[PDB]
Amino acid sequence: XXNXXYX
Amino acid sequence: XXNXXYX
Ligand SMILES: *[C@H]1C[C@](C)(N)C(O)(O)[C@H](C)O1
Ligand SMILES: *[C@H]1C[C@](C)(N)C(O)(O)[C@H](C)O1
Ligand code: NA
Repeated sequence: XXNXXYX
Repeated sequence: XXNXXYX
């Protein structure tokens, strides 16, 4: 990944 | 805020 969130 | 990211 490498992105974040939170979903 | 409250959500995340990262942009
Ligand atoms: C990350 C933060 C959030 C968007 N507030 C959440 O709690 O709904 C999610 C489950 O985790
Ligand atoms: C959060 C993580 C990321 C999406 N990889 C980024 O480094 O581009 C952003 C600036 O911070
Ligand atoms: Na904030």
